[PDB]
Amino acid sequence: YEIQRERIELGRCIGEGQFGDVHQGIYMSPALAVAIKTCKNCTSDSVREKFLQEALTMRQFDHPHIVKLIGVITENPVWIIMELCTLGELRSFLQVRKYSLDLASLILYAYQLSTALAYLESKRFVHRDIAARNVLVSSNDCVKLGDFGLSKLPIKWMAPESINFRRFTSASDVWMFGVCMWEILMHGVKPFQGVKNNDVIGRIENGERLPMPPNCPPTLYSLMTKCWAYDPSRRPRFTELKAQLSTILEEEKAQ
Ligand SMILES: CN1c2ccc(NCc3ccc(C(C)(C)C)cc3)cc2-c2c(cnn2C)S1(=O)=O
Repeated sequence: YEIQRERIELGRCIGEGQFGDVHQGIYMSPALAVAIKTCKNCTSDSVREKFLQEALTMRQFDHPHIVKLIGVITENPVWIIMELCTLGELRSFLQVRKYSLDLASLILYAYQLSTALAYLESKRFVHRDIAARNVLVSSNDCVKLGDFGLSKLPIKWMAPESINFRRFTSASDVWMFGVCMWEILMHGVKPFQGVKNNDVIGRIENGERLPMPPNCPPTLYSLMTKCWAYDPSRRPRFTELKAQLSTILEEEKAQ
């Protein structure tokens, strides 16, 4: 899915990914607003091969809650063309809308994300660059998984087996999603604020967990705590999370 460069009008810098700046632009095939990943060092084929890898691996992915890849330009400057999430990063969206988003919206986002994570697992996709993981906002009622920002290891988000042994499985992704859920219900507050990364594993191994967010339904906090089972085998699967989140969303909308 090689795009002709003259079909792309490169606009302003809107964020960053692991390899360089992300720009807004326009793609005429007309007037589709898109985001364009650029790559600082893609004159080197070693860098170029890594920059493009997931764009190729994820090319045929199509999920409402995952940023869609549109195309690539593999001549220097190498670019990846993808859908534009016009409302930016979910963390800042939640912060600026702290007193204006209903709890039902927060639960909707968690649910949407669970559907995306179940789908990726169904494609046997393993996402290894965990530091790059991010959630973007495409509309008031739609969030999407991405690997770049708009506007080091994430120890405070990681499963105990990942911190201790660098074991990474779907179960470790479930732990991290539990943390994501907590952040959403906290209007974008990061976990373990002010805590040294070094001291996180000690707290977990003392049985401590992130506390129930204000206004979070106890059923949803219960689900988060299951994601944070120390034993990865006792964590729920993404299928179960999706089912359970759907039930929780309905209940909140009925309040
Ligand atoms: C919510 N979590 C999460 C957020 C983002 C991602 N990114 C995977 C991805 C990589 C590349 C793209 C392209 C198409 C833009 C190139 C899209 C999505 C992953 C996750 C995640 C979590 C737990 N498991 N997984 C896979 S999370 O951190 O809770």
